[PDB]
Amino acid sequence: ADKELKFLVVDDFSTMRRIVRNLLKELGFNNVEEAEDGVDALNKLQAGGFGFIISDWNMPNMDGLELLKTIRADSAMSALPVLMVTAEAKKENIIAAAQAGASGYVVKPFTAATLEEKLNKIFEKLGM
Amino acid sequence: SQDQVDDLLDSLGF
Ligand code: BEF
Ligand SMILES: [Mg+2]
Repeated sequence: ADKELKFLVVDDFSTMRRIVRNLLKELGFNNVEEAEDGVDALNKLQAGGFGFIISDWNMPNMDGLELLKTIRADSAMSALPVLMVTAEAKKENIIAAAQAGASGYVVKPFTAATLEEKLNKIFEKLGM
Repeated sequence: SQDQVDDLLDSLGF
């Protein structure tokens, strides 16, 4: 996948966003912006050019599942890769992610190696 | 059930 792919990292906890941005940087992905919930995310996305979303599940105003469904049903953004992040792997939450079109699913905390594994899975499926 | 979670994740390509 292109090193200059533009990521949006979405989490209501600024420290978690910083950590994810830093892991991306460690992998060579320097083109990264941040959003603090699903509403903030959609605002940022209007600027265009975004190529990959990493979103937390639990956020105020619009949560990660709500954001994912919105992106997937959007006329312009429907095929954007979205990696969902959760605090705990549960059947119900995984199946919810699957039904909504999550490109990937990862439990926090995760290492740069795990992030790379999940990104590569998504890139492979999408032919990126 | 943890095995069911791992199977589920694998089946989804997650
Ligand atoms: F708030 Be996220 F689901 F960790
Ligand atoms: Mg959160």
